[PDB]
Amino acid sequence: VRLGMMRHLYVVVDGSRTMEDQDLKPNRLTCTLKLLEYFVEEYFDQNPISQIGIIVTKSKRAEKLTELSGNPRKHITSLKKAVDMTCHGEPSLYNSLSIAMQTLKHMPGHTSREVLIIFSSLTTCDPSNIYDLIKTLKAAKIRVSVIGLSAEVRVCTVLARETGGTYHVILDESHYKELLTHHVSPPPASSSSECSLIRMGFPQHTIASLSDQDAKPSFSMAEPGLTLGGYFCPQCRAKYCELPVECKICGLTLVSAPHLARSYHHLFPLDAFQEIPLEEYNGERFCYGCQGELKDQHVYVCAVCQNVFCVDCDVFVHDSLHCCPGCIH
Amino acid sequence: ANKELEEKNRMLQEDPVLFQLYKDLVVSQVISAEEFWANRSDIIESIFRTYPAVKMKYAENVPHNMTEKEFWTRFFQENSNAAIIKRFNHHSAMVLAAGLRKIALNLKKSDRYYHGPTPITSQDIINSFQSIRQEMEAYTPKLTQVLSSSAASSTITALSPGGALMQGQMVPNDIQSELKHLYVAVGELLRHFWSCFPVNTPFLEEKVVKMKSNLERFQVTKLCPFQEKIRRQYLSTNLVSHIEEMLQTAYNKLHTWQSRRLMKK
Amino acid sequence: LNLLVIVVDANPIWWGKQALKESQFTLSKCIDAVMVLGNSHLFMNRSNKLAVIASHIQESRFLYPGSKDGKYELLTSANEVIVEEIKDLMTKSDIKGQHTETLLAGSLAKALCYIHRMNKEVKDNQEMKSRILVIKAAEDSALQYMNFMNVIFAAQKQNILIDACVLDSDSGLLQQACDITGGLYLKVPQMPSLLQYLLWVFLPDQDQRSQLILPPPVHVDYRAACFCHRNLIEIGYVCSVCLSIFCNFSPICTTCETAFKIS
Amino acid sequence: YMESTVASWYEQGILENIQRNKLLFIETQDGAETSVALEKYQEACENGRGAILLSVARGKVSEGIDFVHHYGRAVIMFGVPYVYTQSRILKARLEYLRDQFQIRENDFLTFDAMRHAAQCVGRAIRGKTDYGLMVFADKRFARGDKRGKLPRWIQEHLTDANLNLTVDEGVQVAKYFLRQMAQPF
Amino acid sequence: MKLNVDGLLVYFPYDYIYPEQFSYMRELKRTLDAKGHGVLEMPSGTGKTVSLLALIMAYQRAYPLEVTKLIYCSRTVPEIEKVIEELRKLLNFYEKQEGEKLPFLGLAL
Ligand SMILES: [Zn+2]
Ligand SMILES: [Zn+2]
Ligand SMILES: [Zn+2]
Ligand SMILES: [Zn+2]
Ligand SMILES: [Zn+2]
Repeated sequence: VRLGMMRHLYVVVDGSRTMEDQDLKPNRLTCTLKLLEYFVEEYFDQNPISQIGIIVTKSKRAEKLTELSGNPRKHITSLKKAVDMTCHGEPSLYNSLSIAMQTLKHMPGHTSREVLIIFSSLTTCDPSNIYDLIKTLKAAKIRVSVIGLSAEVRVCTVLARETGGTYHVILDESHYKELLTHHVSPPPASSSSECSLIRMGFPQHTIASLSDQDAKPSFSMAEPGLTLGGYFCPQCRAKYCELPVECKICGLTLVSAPHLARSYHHLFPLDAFQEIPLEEYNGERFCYGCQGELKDQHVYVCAVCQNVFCVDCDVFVHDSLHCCPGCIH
Repeated sequence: ANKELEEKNRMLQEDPVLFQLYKDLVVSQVISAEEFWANRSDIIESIFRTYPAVKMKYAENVPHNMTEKEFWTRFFQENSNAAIIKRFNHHSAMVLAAGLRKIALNLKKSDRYYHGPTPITSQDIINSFQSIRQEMEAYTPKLTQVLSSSAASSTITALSPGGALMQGQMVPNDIQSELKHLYVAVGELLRHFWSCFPVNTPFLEEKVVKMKSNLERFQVTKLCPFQEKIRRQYLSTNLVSHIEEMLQTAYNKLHTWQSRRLMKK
Repeated sequence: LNLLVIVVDANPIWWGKQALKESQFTLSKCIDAVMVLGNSHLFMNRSNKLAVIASHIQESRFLYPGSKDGKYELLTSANEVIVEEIKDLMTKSDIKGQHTETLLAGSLAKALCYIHRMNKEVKDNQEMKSRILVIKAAEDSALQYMNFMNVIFAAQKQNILIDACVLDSDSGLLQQACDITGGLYLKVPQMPSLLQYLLWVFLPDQDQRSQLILPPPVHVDYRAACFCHRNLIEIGYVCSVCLSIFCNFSPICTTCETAFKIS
Repeated sequence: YMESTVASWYEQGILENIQRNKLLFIETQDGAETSVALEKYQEACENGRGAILLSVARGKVSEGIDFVHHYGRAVIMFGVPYVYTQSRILKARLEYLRDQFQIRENDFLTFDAMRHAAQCVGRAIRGKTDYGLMVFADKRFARGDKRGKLPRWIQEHLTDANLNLTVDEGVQVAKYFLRQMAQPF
Repeated sequence: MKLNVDGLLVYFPYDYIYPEQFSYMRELKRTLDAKGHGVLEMPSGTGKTVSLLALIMAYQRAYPLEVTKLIYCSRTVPEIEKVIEELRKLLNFYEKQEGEKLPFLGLAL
């Protein structure tokens, strides 16, 4: 199944009054922001080439809290600042989606444009009908996958299914974590989706040539002090503090080899290991994965290496490591 | 309409950096400023959009020998019973009308990932295997064999700052702001100069603007070295050469692509 | 507390080459130095715990899950178990000429999941700061890059420090690996003096590493190359499916077979 | 009664808050206004504004209209539907039934109320297994006779635990039930 | 979907039927076999029409002399339009199953 490795995602947060209601254990808005910080960090950790943008909608107006960027810390700071937001007004799906569409219209065709609307207040007061905007969204192939809160909104249901996204409603906080963690992963590319080669640039960390001879002093490029060494660009030739980042001049993505390598496991998903409770002639008391005695009647095995893994080993392998230790051999 | 003049007045003092750089491009009289922009309550409003009757009444009763407080007062002011229901029906209808304006993947070569971009007889294995098998028939020699004082002292001397494996200035402050400002100017103009440079753009109207921008490169880099000269003749310390690399590399790209265009022709 | 894991690269081909050369350094002394390091690590504190793995071309095996000489019972048990198991593993081994490169990614994966198991079992009251003191001894294999990168990223997410201690060779992949997770990278040139390096550079834990002078990190060359002839490239043309660094613009990348549309 | 309740809510601030939360539409005897209001109500339901359609149980709109998925999601019944006890036609119709066929006047009156309520509350389950909740804001329905005369399919789903929920408890359980129905099969 | 009803075999266009549909069909067949007027209630606004129409058509095929024709009445014309749509779908399904046209006529006044 074709997957879009590079995706520009907009997490549309609503500053509606209904967010005031403390349906969850803490305030709803505070919980959403606290978990969305984790979502942002994990999304960047699972898709370095991708970038994210936050639009906060309240009082019938949508404001770009943070433009598209490759730095998780800046977005995290924006979330922490927004934690104290007043949270009064009414959202406008038309306004939020129009802002997202305006920013995403000029984005490259190859990248997957995606929107995740964390809908809280079921109402949607908009200057213009949103069914018309749905046509433009379908034309622009911008995937929109709403996540409703305490409501199965019909307009958002049709939005999601027509635009190709998925609709969900929060059963509880634990299920909210699961929903956002699921949305972290790249979505499969459908027929409407198209792939195209994208120019990429690989910089190399550089320092003073020899005892600060013919040095290359520079401060930064988006109170930066002088830097003896740092990253550079093949074309900008402008010092960059951290990678990966889009060029401020070229418009070309600067990214190192490990960042790309971080996404190969998506192309190579791990086949689920059959769960057999009984020992099944497994005379090895120690679990091969962790070399620990199997204290539970559960075993996992591959179709190639035919090794033995306990519950923790299998869960960790399929969750984070994304590869079978013994089966690597 | 003087929309450009209105926008310039709006951004004249609201945003300092934008106007600072736009003015800087003219301070030394580099180029014309045309290309700069060429290339790049609630209740009353709600009533205004809600009640067309109120809109007509406002148009006809625009303040004339009256007061806005009086106009506000005029707002709130079975026959009455049905009027309320009719009024809600009409008002909700008006609000709604105002809101209603008129692929499975397959691959042939997977080992390329197994050996990614990272770069790079028979009896020898047998000999090594047997020798290492016979190596460790004796164990636990830690008492003296593992380490010796002379080697330990050599290791400590190496770990010393002058030793092996251990190799071992913010004096200017005001110059920092000037360097930052110059870098911002370079970035601003390089943005437009590189906006369409990577793309071939084999069209007459597309190439005209790259030619104009290429000339603008000469014209801006004409004035950059004069400020460089002013800064240089202070102490001849802490050389600023990174700025030179950007200009020289832009010139190299310009000339190389000009030669390539001539070759293509 | 701290959970240390020593991933020793005991490659029979290379260590037996040393044995044939009759050099001063030997695998026996390397194992003794690693043993002393582990003993000192546990010596540091009771709560501290350690484990050992041996890396071989075929597979990797754990070397670790009275006072006859007046010795501490726990460290005596550690000495006996590691000595016996390492001798058994080295003595018994099949021969396969096709596969001779040392295996390290699988050993590191085993270490990572072992650390996860210990972190799950340990009480939540005490926080565990695990570490992996990888000790390479032979050149790495090109085909292992992908899996090794997977395990390195897993370690980064799980907050484990990969302290590399390569000797006799500088593995660019391993230095890249430890750089990502912030682990130290020391290249000891004096093998008979390896243990002094451990008791200074590696032995101190992450808690005290910041407040201590240690050798500066080595510059890491994050090179990129096209999949054709294997050479450094500064500009890569990747697609949206393969995510592969290529040579030059082509109508369709071979590893994709996609119907790229020109423009 | 609908007009009196609407007027009281208008005098108080409840009605304005309801208007803010969601659009409000009302029914009138005139068929033209009824049709226009319902036409706008459908568009409101399609859009995210939503709508609250106040109507009368005996109104021709109630019988003619059919509510489906994302239409009339939550059916609210304000008061047991009873015809005025002054219309003399029903007096003949009712006392004659008492005299012949032996039906108690109260029995037939409660039957006429329960049948009408079931008619006007049974629309949300039209078809295609579209979720929806029917809330009856009247303690009279909690009486055994009303429950017994209620249709079997609704009554069996109804339970004693939720029989006489307070307003707040009913709101909470409605929210939870909507959560459960939101997720797919 | 051919259902082996107790009385006979009855065709059905949709894939699956709930147990309440089985109960409805069996009770309706009992009433028709008794050839006596009766009353019954089914919750669903839709689905009852298709089940009733299918059972009546199958009973007509089995005992054409027993029932001359079906007179199905609905409250309003907009509603009876949906009924005629359901009947058209059922007839198309049955015609596809049989492979040919049969002397069956259905209309709305
Ligand atoms: Zn650049
Ligand atoms: Zn295990
Ligand atoms: Zn396996
Ligand atoms: Zn090439
Ligand atoms: Zn490809």
